[PDB]
Amino acid sequence: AHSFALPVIIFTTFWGLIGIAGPWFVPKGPNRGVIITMLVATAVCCYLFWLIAILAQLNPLFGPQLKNETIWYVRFLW
Amino acid sequence: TVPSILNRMQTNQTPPTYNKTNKFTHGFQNIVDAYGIGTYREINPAPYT
Amino acid sequence: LCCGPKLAACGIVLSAWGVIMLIMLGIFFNVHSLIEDVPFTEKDFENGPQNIYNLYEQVSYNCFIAAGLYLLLGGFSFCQVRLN
Repeated sequence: AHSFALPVIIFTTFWGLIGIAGPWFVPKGPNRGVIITMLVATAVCCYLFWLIAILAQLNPLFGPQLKNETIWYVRFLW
Repeated sequence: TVPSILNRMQTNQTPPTYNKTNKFTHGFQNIVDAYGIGTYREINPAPYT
Repeated sequence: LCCGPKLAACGIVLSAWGVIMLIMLGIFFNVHSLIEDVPFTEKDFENGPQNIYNLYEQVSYNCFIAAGLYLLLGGFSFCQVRLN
């Protein structure tokens, strides 16, 4: 069993630090502007996609349709 | 040893669009340029591409 | 035989990919004795869950056999590229 709150805490911290703290720890070379852009854009794109994937699975309206042999197999597997 | 002095003129013709690229970003700039060359001092989409 | 280094090189890539996939697949069958859930079970299925474990063990063995052939293929293709 899982809660939703904890996944959010762990992945929000992970991607948050990357997009928030990451830019603080960047070389002073000519690519500084590019590196910061990538750090933030990456964290936002990746976090959003995951957040959708997990939220879409909350409060489900229906479960899966499994085949009889599959149902049996799971009963004695998990 | 002629002084060879290069003096700026009142720039007033459309200048070329120069985006500094490197071994990594050059490829991304090209797929942008394939669609078109941005307006002078346009926001370069490549860093987000 | 030479066969052309361009084709021997392709064999090396196919062989390496195959060995990686076949070993990993065989493990998955052996561990979850599963997502694939296609071990070709009997239609006359009785109340014996151990029969399903045994089927997966057979599938796993077959996976490692196929990997062995890819190991032999990679060996041969490798020497062809070195000699070519």
